Amino acid sequence: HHWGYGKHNGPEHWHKDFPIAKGERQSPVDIDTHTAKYDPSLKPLSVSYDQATSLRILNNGHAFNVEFDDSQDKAVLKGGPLDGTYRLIQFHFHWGSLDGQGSEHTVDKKKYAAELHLVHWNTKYGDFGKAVQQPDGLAVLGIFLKVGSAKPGLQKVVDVLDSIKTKGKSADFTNFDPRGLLPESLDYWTYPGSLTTPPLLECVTWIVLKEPISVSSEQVLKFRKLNFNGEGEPEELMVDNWRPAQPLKNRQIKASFK
Ligand SMILES: NS(=O)(=O)c1ccc(CCNC(=O)Nc2ccc(I)cc2)cc1
Ligand SMILES: [Zn+2]
Repeated sequence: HHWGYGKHNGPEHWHKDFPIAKGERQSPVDIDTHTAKYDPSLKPLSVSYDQATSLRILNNGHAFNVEFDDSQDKAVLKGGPLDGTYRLIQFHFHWGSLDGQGSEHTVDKKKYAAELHLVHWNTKYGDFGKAVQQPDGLAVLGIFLKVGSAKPGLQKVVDVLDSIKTKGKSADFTNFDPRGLLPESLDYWTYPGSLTTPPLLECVTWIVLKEPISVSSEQVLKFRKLNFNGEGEPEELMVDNWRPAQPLKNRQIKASFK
């Protein structure tokens, strides 16, 4: 009876196995755009993805992860609110059953169709498993998806999903360039938070870009053909794999922009 996104094992149940679910810095949150304050001390974000080495795509039963070689400093995130160098390890998405829901963060209570998470770990902690035990261990770059024009740089991901339909399936996924998933502007909001899935560790500096990317209805329909189940189990479509907004508590969301 493992955690998931059903009526019986969904986000309102997670606190029984993971009591940090009711903690002081949980994610996601609603971004109240009027309450977020410009922080002129933040720096421009530095997204350095030219040497990124993708390896594999995995259906883990919760989402799909595009994994990177993080055994050297290739694809890194620096600057903004961050001290030091964070290495890209994987990206994944959260999405809805309908275009009106699917994001984890919200903006003035608006839900987007989906949300991309580019996950990075602080190199001063040596490995990803040590980094998740630290309050500044991870930096997750969050990007909203809205339905409209196709995102050409997403299509290579869309086209491999038939090969990882079910939980535990993986496929080789080399030479994928994550620069093709970024919007034009790197204007962002930032706040201290958590992983949005169990184990819900409070180890994330969240960096959420203001500018959504556009994907087509056909691209997101292909996400919704994935399965939560394993092969040879009853088909359960992988949709609504999002955690709703959590209390802000004693936190301030800072804006990089006026
Ligand atoms: N949605 S999100 O961006 O906030 C997000 C959710 C979850 C994760 C992965 C968490 N995995 C983990 O804690 N690692 C781990 C490693 C080694 C051992 I031994 C045990 C556990 C990444 C990003
Ligand atoms: Zn995520």
